[PDB]
Amino acid sequence: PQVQFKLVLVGDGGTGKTTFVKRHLTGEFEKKYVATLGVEVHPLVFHTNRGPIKFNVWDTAGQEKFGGLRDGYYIQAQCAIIMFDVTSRVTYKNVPNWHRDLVRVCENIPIVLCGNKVDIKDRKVKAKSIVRKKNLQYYDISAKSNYNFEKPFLWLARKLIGDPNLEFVAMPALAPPEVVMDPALAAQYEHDLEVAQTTALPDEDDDL
Amino acid sequence: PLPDLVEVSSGEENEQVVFSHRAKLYRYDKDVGQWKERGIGDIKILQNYDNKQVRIVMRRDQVLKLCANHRITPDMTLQNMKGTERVWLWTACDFADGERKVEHLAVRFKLQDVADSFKKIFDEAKTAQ
Ligand SMILES: Nc1nc2c(ncn2[C@@H]2O[C@H](COP(=O)(O)OP(=O)(O)NP(=O)(O)O)[C@@H](O)[C@H]2O)c(=O)[nH]1
Ligand SMILES: [Mg+2]
Repeated sequence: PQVQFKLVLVGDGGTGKTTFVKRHLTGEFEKKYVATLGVEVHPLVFHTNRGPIKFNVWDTAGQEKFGGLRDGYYIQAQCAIIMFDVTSRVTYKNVPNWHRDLVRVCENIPIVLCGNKVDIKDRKVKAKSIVRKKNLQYYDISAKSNYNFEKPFLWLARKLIGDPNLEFVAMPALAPPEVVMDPALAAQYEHDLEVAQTTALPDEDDDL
Repeated sequence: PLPDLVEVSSGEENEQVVFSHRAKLYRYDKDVGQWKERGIGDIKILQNYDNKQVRIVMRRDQVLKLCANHRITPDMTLQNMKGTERVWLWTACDFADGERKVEHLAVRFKLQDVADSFKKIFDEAKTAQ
């Protein structure tokens, strides 16, 4: 039996909750804001030096009209992440409300507060005005630059397991099979690659 | 209760690293017709000592998860992206997600001599098999 943990992800719209989870899932960076409806549950597995641990992330909706049954999604939650946008003070002003709603249901669960979009230079919320609970923890993160994007899961893992020296470790890379295709199907993928070669890469004009 | 410690086996113990450098990997999504960022980390060309077989392996920074694990065959070739430089495209049968997925991949390098070095080692190793 594997070790699982229910993690609820809350925060205002456009803060980057879904972008963050997708980054962890596929390594992609979603540029569009596609508002989450109700909740979406995504499993995240991390390999640690104390074995693999799975996070069942309940990605909740931040807009009230799309909220569905939010407070119900917190039931039986074992940890949580609250996110906001450091370029938007309103998203930080509502952090105490998200924290309140969470504790009302889950009481003393470990929670991580994440100030996202620190890659944007016109920062309005400074980390000094945040920094102190034992179950609270703060990280600057950036889903776009990946800055500290592993720390919320690493800290939560350490707390839930009770091991301050828990480390993420390299994922085993088992020997891959060589796949042989008929020259016909190889050509069909060679054509598809040609078509793809006409579309540009998403970060072509970023800092890089 | 959790195993007090777990020894990690990379699966690369019987292989030689003939290339290793930091890079950015992209994967094309046929459904939406876009390239998507796939990972950032050290992309590695590995050759097995005994059977001389070659594969590409890549793990992502910080999370340390795989974003590439696929064999290189003598038939495979690296294409250039017309409008972009220091970037190599190729098609592979990847198992990073523990499943066979045919994927059109692109790798981006900061420096040209690293890209040229990656093309050189790619073509040497695939034929040496
Ligand atoms: N510059 C920058 N943009 C980011 C960053 N993280 C996310 N974004 C962008 O900000 C938006 C966040 O969208 P999304 O994650 O869908 O919002 P959400 O937090 O899930 N909101 P909701 O609760 O409505 O579903 C997207 O446009 C995404 O590209 C970041 O670190 N930097
Ligand atoms: Mg969302």
